[PDB]
Amino acid sequence: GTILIDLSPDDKEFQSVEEEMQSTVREHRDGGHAGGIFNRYNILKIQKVCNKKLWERYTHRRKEVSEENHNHANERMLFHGSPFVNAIIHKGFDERHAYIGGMFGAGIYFAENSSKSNQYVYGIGGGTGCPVHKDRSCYICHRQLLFCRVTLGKSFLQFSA
Amino acid sequence: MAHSPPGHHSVTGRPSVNGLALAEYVIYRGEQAYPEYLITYQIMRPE
Ligand SMILES: Cc1ccc(-c2nc3c(O)cccc3c(=O)[nH]2)cc1
Ligand SMILES: [Zn+2]
Repeated sequence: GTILIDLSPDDKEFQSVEEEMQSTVREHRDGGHAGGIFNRYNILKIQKVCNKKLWERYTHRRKEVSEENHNHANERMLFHGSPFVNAIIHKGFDERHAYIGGMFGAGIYFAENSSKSNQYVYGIGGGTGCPVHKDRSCYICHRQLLFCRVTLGKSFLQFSA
Repeated sequence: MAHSPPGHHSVTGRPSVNGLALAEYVIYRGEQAYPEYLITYQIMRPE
């Protein structure tokens, strides 16, 4: 039941999503090993993901969390990069999309830095890079990231390297 | 998947060495995220 609706580049919504993508690029400690060497992106398309059943699943849970946290969902907009992007937009997030070996345990991981999510587009550590050229720093091939609505509720703070 | 720590709905990973890094977050229930935008892009070679 998912449909994808293209946003026009003249649309305010396109422009505010592009600005969050571009302005949250940083340098990474691996020198570009996982995600490539870059300071900015060429945005090719932005699409709104529309699925009534998946939206109602999200809002049902948001309301449960809010009622457990003094009517505060603590909702954020965060990036997610994954080899499973195509399954996620059709079926929603579930246990199959978790980073089993993540340093905060098996869960679904999201980033404020779009460039952090870019490291996972082709798999953990960048995998073997793009399928066509086997290049983690490929400048030709088209990549996809998700910009997601995320309910944090009461969040456990881990101070970490 | 693992469970959230007792009494919590998520984990926040605060950067503690690299002063430029932003936070990372983990949820343990797929129902706590909705994939609202799909962004297609290329990384650009610095000049
Ligand atoms: C199979 C798999 C593994 C990790 C990710 C992932 N990890 C992240 C992380 O460890 C920190 C911040 C963001 C991400 C992310 O976007 N995807 C996505 C899919
Ligand atoms: Zn390529």
